[PDB]
Amino acid sequence: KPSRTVEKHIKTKYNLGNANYRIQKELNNFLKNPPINCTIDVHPSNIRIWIVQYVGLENTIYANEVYKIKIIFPDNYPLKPPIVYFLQKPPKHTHVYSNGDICLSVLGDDYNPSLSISGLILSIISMLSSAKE
Repeated sequence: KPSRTVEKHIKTKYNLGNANYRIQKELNNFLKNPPINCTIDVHPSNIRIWIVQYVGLENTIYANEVYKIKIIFPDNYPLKPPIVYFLQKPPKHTHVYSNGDICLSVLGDDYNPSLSISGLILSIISMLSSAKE
């Protein structure tokens, strides 16, 4: 269970039925099972906002190029998927756009409440590993 931990929202007790609860549960799993080459940091005073930083896998056309992926958990998460996309300076990839949007079924038409954030992000990481450009 890598990743250490900067500041804890892990402490705060969230109502055993609210959206934050599930989000907190998702954070802990993220710290315990980090997607390869990613680190994390959540907004202080707002557990709904996360920013993951992914350092390109050496064995890929993205080797050593640091990229950031923001995650916004809406009001009705996990019923409504989390809003996920790359931040300032997206990676030039087939399914990634200038604004950072990500064309991935999982983030929209194939998403279901049970998907894990660490998993969404890991899916994104493997998407980056493929082809050239």
